[PDB]
Amino acid sequence: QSVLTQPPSASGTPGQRVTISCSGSGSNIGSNTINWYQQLPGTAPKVLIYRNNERPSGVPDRFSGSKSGTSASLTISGLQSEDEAYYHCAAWDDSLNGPVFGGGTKLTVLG
Amino acid sequence: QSVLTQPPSASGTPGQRVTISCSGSGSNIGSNTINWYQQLPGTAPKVLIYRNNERPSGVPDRFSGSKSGTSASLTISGLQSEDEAYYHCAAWDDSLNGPVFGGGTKLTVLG
Amino acid sequence: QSVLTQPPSASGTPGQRVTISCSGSGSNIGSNTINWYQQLPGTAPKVLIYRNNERPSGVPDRFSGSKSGTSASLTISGLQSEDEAYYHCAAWDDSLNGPVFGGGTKLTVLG
Amino acid sequence: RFASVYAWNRKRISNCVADYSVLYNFAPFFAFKCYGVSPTKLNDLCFTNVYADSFVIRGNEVSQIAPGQTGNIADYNYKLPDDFTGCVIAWNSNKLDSKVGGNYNYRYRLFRKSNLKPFERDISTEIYQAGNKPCNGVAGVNCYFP
Amino acid sequence: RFASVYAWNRKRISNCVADYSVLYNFAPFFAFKCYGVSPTKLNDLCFTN
Amino acid sequence: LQSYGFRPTYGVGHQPYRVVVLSFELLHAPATVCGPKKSTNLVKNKCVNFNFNGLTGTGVLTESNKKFLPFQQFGRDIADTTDAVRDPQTLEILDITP
Amino acid sequence: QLVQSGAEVKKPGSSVKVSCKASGDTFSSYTFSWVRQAPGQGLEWMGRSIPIVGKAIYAQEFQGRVTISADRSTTTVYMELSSLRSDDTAVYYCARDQSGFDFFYYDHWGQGTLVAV
Amino acid sequence: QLVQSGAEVKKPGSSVKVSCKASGDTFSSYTFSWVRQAPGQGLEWMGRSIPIVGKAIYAQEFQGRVTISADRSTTTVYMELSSLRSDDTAVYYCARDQSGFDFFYYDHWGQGTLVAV
Amino acid sequence: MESEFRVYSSANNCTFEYVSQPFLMDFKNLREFVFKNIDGYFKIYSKHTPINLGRDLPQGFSALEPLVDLPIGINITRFQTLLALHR
Ligand SMILES: *[C@@H]1O[C@H](CO)[C@@H](O[C@@H]2O[C@H](CO)[C@@H](O)[C@H](O)[C@H]2NC(C)=O)[C@H](O)[C@H]1NC(C)=O
Ligand SMILES: *[C@@H]1O[C@H](CO)[C@@H](O)[C@H](O)[C@H]1NC(C)=O
Ligand SMILES: *[C@@H]1O[C@H](CO)[C@@H](O)[C@H](O)[C@H]1NC(C)=O
Ligand SMILES: *[C@@H]1O[C@H](CO)[C@@H](O)[C@H](O)[C@H]1NC(C)=O
Repeated sequence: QSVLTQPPSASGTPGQRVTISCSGSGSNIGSNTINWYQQLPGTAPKVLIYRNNERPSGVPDRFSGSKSGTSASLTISGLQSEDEAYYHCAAWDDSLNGPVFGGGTKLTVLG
Repeated sequence: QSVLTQPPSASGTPGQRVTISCSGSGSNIGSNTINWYQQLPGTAPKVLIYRNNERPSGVPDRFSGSKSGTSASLTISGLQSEDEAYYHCAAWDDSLNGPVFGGGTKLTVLG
Repeated sequence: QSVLTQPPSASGTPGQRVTISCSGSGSNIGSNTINWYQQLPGTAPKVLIYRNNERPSGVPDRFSGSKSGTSASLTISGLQSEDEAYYHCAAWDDSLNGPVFGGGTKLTVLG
Repeated sequence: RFASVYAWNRKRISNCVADYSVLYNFAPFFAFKCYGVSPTKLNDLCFTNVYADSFVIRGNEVSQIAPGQTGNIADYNYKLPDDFTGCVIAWNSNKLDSKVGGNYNYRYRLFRKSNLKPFERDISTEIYQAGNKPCNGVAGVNCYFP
Repeated sequence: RFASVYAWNRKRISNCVADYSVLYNFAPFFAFKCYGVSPTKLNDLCFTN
Repeated sequence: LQSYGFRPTYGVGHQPYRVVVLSFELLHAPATVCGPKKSTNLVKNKCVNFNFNGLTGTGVLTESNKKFLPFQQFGRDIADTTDAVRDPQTLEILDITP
Repeated sequence: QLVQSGAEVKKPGSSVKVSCKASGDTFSSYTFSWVRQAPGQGLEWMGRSIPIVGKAIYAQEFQGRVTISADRSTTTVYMELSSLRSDDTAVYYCARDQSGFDFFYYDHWGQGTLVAV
Repeated sequence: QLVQSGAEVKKPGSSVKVSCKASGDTFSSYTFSWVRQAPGQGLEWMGRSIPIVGKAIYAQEFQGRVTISADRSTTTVYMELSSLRSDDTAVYYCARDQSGFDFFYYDHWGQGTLVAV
Repeated sequence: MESEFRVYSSANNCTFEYVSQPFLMDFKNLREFVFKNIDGYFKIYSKHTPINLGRDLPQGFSALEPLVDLPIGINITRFQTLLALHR
């Protein structure tokens, strides 16, 4: 509902690459970076990728971000059976002078 | 039809809070203020609220503006039986270097 | 039939001065110039006079235009035996934002 | 409200005790230049007459307010003489003065016949006429508004 | 004919005596703004290029 | 590239204004562009304030009897002070007495 | 306090004078905007005027076909419109620009003239 | 100097290309108008074309059913007409707009194509 | 016929031109020149004197009087002389 609109739901077959994208106003999403976080339910969420390309240490390799213009897209190649989660955009924004987040798609891995 | 798009119509029950919102390009509506005016038909219109929060003197209290980001919203708590009117956005804009207005919703109070 | 009404026909004796006039709405014929062209049948027409007074080079002298107010008149002193033709008004017009022409009198030189 | 630079506000200061503690508690002070004195040694001297002049100028103009300069604001709007023993204070004034839509209430002089003598104000709104033909009060050629 | 503003006409001026009397005898002059100089004191300086 | 208007039925703010921008710089060239100089009735036998193509001084101008070499503009006396000049306009040699 | 000129029907291609007159306070301090309203629809912006130096400033949609000036001798603002059509049969409002800070807000706001063609 | 394309009969409801080609001087400086003449009657105005920016401009009577463009690569102007009937069986003239000042005057003026249906 | 195309082959962007009449030739006659370039000003001094037969630099004295004074603004460090070859 905030300044960076997230599509709400996505699901499908396991073991397959999928993508999820985030696109908002050019005040921040075409002017600054788009980091991505992951929310595991019942606990505190994590971080996934900063500066749209580089993971941090410890986290796996199969996730990959892209700032394809105004379309920020996570690609998940080789989907596994533990990350049924809520994936959340993030961006610094110079208009509100702050980080601004998004609703996060409730991505569900089937059995 | 101008740079700040106004939804055209709204109506409903009297004696109730309602809201009306204005949202345009981030050149002005996310960079500068959003004042609000009211047009009474058959005569010259008025002013309602400047700087999104503060009324001027004389005008009542029940109207309230909000610059909720790109959504500028008037809330009308306790709707009365005299302000069947046209409500008009306004904003300074640095692109055209001037004030720019909007069509104004033709808000109608039923009987 | 267009915005500058031309009288349709005129004839008479050769070797004599004659006149032909064009008069329309004050949107163009009393606000802008009246050029004049000549149409020879079976071929492409010519130009006769621009800015109501000055001929171009090559064309003869005996034709003369006048913007006598709303009456634009060509005077033909010493009529000769080759210009049996269609004479056409012309004017720039700011209303339709374009040149606008007229039907042209089918002026016929007798034997 | 500060008056514009063509008709600058002047005030003579009568006898008092002059605590300069205040006047330090104002702003980050983009320019604080004393000339005949020094600000660290300001609370011991005792001047006879004190003239406070005040106006608003543009941002890249603060360097022109100085003894012995030449520019479009020091020619015939405010000429500071070389016998200057005062102190020029100049700070950024945003939000109080710079209204949106511009603020056309301030103005400054552009053309003049003669350069101004030091410490001289003029509210001469005469239509400047430095041409051959007479204009006598119309905004045309060889006769602009100053 | 003057060229349009995207490809603007440029000319270097060689050495001469530069009477600015002319250039004053043209028009009612909607804008005449010198910046580094003043038009009343234009006939005494001597610019190189 | 998008074109302009300039229709005779336009108001001010739409009409074509011709613009000439002069740019000046003054660094190193000795012979360059100035405005004419203008002179005045060269009086004689009077104490006047004179300037002969750069030479600024005061004194009385009188007919001389010195002969300069076509390339010389002015002369100086012993003790290195100007004592004669050549009028740039009329090309005549004049003594300067105090 | 502002007061307006008359409202009257003209002919196409003509030139039309409208004048707004101020009363109630000082006049030169304020500025004056001029807006236009098609009937039944929303506003837009037509021409700003500064009575201090006589400068006028306009919009790139409708620059040129309107001129606008004022005099402080009797505090009257004259707007002259040219090239009228069936698309300018509109109500025209002079307005007091509330200078404020950070907002524009369109002050005492006056009353304007209908123009029909 | 202008030269024209062929003159030929078409069928109703079709789409028709006509082309005018320039030779004799520069080409981009000038503009090009396009007028239409019913046989035995008087002219009117159909479509203006500016070969500088490729912009076209038309008349409110016959906007849309004709397109008009040009190329300065070989100085050829293409007018395409659609929705022909028995009311467009007419002679069509490209023309050199003499820019002049204060007058239009329709310059060297070329030669155009008959169109029958 | 007197051509110039055997000296150079490009003449792009000159900012100085000058035309004076004599510059040369006002028993044998000695012609002496002095060129010096100082502060962007080229100074040519010249003197043409008739001499008798000797060492072509005769024992005597003759002062050189100035000829031109050009505002060029050019670094000058190399030079050579032109000739004519009559084909
Ligand atoms: C500069 O121009 C003036 C023009 O007035 C020249 O003065 C004239 O010179 C001629 C030639 O000897 C005389 O016959 C005239 O009588 C002079 N005019 C006057 C008013 O006395 C002057 O000679 C020129 N100087 C140079 C160096 O060319
Ligand atoms: C007083 O005189 C000076 C110079 O004569 C002038 O600059 C100044 O404007 C005058 N002041 C008034 C109030 O007339
Ligand atoms: C003269 O023109 C040439 C163009 O070939 C350019 O390279 C050069 O810089 C110009 N000279 C000067 C002094 O600007
Ligand atoms: C001329 O020489 C000086 C010093 O030798 C140097 O600073 C300058 O750049 C030179 N100019 C050119 C055009 O080479």
